[PDB]
Amino acid sequence: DDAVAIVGAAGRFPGADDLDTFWQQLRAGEDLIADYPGDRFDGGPYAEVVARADFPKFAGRIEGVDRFDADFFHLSRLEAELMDPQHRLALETVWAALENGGYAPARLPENTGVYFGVSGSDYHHLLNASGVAPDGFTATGNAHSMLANRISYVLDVHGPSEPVDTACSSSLVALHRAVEHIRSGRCEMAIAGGVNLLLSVDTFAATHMAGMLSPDGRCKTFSAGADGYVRSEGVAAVLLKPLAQAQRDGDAIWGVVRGSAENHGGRAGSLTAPNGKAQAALIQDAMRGIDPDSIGYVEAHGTGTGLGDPVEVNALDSAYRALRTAEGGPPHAARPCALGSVKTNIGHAESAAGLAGVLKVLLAMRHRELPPALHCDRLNPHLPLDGGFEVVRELRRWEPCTDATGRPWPLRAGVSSFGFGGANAHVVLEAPPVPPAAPQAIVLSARDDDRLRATAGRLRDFLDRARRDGHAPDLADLAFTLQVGREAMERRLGFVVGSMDDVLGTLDRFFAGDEPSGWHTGGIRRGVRREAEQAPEVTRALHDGRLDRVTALWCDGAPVDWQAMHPTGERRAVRLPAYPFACDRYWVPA
Amino acid sequence: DDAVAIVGAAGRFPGADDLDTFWQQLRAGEDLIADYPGDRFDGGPYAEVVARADFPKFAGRIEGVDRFDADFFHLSRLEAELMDPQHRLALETVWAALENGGYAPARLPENTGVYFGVSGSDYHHLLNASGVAPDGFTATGNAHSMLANRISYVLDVHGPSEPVDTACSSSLVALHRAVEHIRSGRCEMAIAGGVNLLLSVDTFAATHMAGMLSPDGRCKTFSAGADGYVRSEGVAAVLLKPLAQAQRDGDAIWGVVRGSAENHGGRAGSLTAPNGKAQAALIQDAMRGIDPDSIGYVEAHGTGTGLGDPVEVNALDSAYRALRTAEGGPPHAARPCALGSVKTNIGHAESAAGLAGVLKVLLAMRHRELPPALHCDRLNPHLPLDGGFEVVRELRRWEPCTDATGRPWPLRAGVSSFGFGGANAHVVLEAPPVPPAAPQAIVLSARDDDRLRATAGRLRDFLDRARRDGHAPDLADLAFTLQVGREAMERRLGFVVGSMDDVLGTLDRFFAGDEPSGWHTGGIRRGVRREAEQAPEVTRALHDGRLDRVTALWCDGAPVDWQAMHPTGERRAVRLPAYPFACDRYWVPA
Ligand SMILES: [Cl-]
Ligand SMILES: [Cl-]
Repeated sequence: DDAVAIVGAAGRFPGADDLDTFWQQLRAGEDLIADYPGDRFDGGPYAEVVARADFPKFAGRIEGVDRFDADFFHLSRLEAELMDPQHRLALETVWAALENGGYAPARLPENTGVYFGVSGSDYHHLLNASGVAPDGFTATGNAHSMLANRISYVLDVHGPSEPVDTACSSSLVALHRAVEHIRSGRCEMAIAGGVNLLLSVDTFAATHMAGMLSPDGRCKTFSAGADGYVRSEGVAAVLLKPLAQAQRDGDAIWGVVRGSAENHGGRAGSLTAPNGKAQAALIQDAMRGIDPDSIGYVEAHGTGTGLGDPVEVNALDSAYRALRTAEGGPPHAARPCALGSVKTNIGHAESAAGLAGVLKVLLAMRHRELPPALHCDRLNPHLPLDGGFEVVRELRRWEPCTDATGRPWPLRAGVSSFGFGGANAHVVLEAPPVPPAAPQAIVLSARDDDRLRATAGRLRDFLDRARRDGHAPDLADLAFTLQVGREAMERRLGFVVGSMDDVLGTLDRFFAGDEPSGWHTGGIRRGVRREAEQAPEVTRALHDGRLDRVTALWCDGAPVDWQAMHPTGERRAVRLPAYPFACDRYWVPA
Repeated sequence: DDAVAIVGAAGRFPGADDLDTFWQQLRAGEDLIADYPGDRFDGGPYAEVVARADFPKFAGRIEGVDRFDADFFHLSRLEAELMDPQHRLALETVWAALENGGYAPARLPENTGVYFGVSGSDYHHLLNASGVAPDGFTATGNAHSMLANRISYVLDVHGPSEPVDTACSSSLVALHRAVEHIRSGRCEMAIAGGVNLLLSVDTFAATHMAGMLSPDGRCKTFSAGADGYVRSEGVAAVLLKPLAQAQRDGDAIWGVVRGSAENHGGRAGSLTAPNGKAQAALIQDAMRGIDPDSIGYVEAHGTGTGLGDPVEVNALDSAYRALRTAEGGPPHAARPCALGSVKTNIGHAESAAGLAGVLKVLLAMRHRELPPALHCDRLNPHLPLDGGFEVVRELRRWEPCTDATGRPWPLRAGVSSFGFGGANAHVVLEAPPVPPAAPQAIVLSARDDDRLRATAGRLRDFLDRARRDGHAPDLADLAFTLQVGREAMERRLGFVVGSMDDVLGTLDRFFAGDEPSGWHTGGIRRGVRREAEQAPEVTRALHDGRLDRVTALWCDGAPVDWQAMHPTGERRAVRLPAYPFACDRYWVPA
């Protein structure tokens, strides 16, 4: 009887390795398209297999695509080297989202679903073209099913585990499928994600022949000179949970999914032609119950193809128009709804394209701002003259829509995503609800001591830029999140504070490599126990109020039941930095 | 408030090109595993790329994998040559199921969903290994999304269109996803299918290294000497519709889906190890509400791996045992439930494996018989001694289970399917309900005149073996199905009968190539109009009762509204032979 909260998020896109960087770039009107391939293939001969190919040499690229923390997931160098980098970045980003939402694997319900969009097997082609004989790891390393299932394996969850391949709309359909299963009760929480990586020539060449790649490698969405798109890399995941449940548990909500629909184009004239009447039917379906005067922004699919862009925008107009009419509202809108597309910034990330859209909107919601569209100085002549939709070409404050009586809705927005095979999805998002109005144990951990210093360092840094700006987390909330929002790993750090410069000071000294002065250090090595167990000594150490002893016990491996301590109603989760995954290189073997 | 009917079906498996042949072979205890590759690659050099590889050289193969009617779907030889044979056989088999269920595309609701399981891109590897430069058709011809979307494009439907990749369980999950969407109202009818074709070395070699292929290439499921499995080709589709709606419309029901569940293994010890406690949880989930004393047969996943088989069977025991207990029934079963696996006949068809299971069961239901399991003379020592489940090693009549009072349930059965990544689905099927207790227009059509003679011929043949056995269709029902269950194509035949030797005689003379004597001939060539239109002349020709004139008008292209004629309550659909697709060869280009 309620909607689905987005409670955690992560992404890597051209130029940005985290969502905070991404948003910064969108806001500045940064164009992040670069050259293809770059140093990607320079190790072997495949480098000029690329140079000989026909297509326009551009892409939005992720830096460090060959990098992966294989020890984190306990993998052979060999198992990792034959593993599609798409699976590798999926793992890391999914983990990142989990942490950002404040979820250690053991906090997840056992029926957590996993729906991850993915389209290409570029790497597997790359292996073959390099002469790499088959191994048992190759099959595992390259089946799309494994992308999803390996995640469910890593997290020990038992909800449905599916790759989604609807081409260019895969990740939006993911989000939709996850929402279905949450609304239906099959899942209590779910992970929806998408990934796309450009690791071979095959699709580049083919798309070019199709006449779909623009000669200057830009997605000039809405422009008059739109003439194709440019492929991009990207990876994203979001953690999902029923809104009501998420409010009681004090999760940090990014946004709410109010509506959501998918459909297929049917016979559209050609296999890969856009179908406006289907795109309309879709939106009306997702906007069922929602007031269209209530939508403030639409993140359009917006490939920047000369045909696709006006079709989409006319279909959108046609749909909101149909919607207004149904409820007795006047034929034309009260004011122009804003319109845009992240593809002008980062290009067309295909399987990851949908969620790039979603995250842009959620970020815009956070900062109550709409970023500029790019290459869009001269608008397209086939966009509607009727003034129903405005393209945002100018960084503006995002003011809320407002009712007839004058009531203001929460910020709302639509996102579209259309596969080149005719599979379409559309999501309607809403801004998160306003959250309503003692010594603590600080607990860190990583795999290596090196990674522990790393975690502590980045925590120090984040914590004080959040005081030089006053956005400091509440202490018990910070401690709460480090306790339950993090997997307790092999190497452990722990200590006890009463204030937060107590925190910041203790971190600065550990990083600088001092011998302990009131902090503790511990270790171990070698399923997921979601059961609540607590060591007999810890149980009565807590009885006394000797926090520090608990902390030091926890470091040499004493099981603790952290959620037992806090008022089960009170605590709220906090967005801290994610794990500093090692930058080990795993590429094609020799 | 009801279950989902299976209203149409088709399949191609090792040795059998239709379901009637399939069943025949299962009943006889035929082992259809052959050698790999065969003449498949003999055209080029890839033939001894295979010979040099390591794996045991066996597979269940489909004959005529390079064959396809590309003109039927209006395709370039070039577009078809770069098109994954998996997409090609999908198209043809989906079409076959549609016809078998008595559905022309125009009889489908516009929100028909399409969920098709598929795992490998073997062909795309084959193209690259042959040196085939990329084309725009390659990308389209090999993306998994296209497999599904091209079908929605061909049928002009707008429900969700998805490939499903959960590895070895893909097609069972398909069936499950389609059922979800029917039960939820998103779809009014849906198509679930699966396909698997062995067109490259890559997966063969890899699986072998994994130690999963048996040295003698047989799935010796339940045997004591089970030591691996053998890969198989296969393609299947089923048409789905809400039971109630299907009864009012008098569709020919294959079976009912009573329950259905999917889940994932989570952490099972290794990525590809079976997880009994998950397999149990799954079954209990799907069997929710169903009485386990009510199940007569289980088509087990049954790979014939030494470990997997007992695990599955113990998990099954553990589950039914848990079920019985919940309702106050005695600890042990009233009588042993039968157990089996089509994999002993046809091997392990991977993505198509699930539906092979389903269709076997539906066929067994039709004929009220259970076929023998194979290579199973000496049972596995880790199967339960408790007598809960019996392996059928002997062709037996399938007698119904029966209540305590003595009431007999309809025949019921369970089917399992477990992906090697940990994604599991389980379906519970139930036998179809017992169907309760004038001149007609006979109408045929094909693309070519050659294909028309073909259709007429096979119709003659089927119709009289169905009288030499007395299984003749009712005439108006036969005519009804040819009218509305068939796409009206380019070349047309029509005539009017009062009896069925009138039918059989008129077909015999047309086939033999006589000049017409009371039959008509017509043609045309060059979206799907689900609208009911009817030419002004036809409208009043019907007013008169001049059937023949309608028939002859319909041949030169006069639109007819056939469902307007019949009592909209009365008519029932009939299983006739499907379209005789041309056997044109489309393989790797030079
Ligand atoms: Cl812990
Ligand atoms: Cl017609």
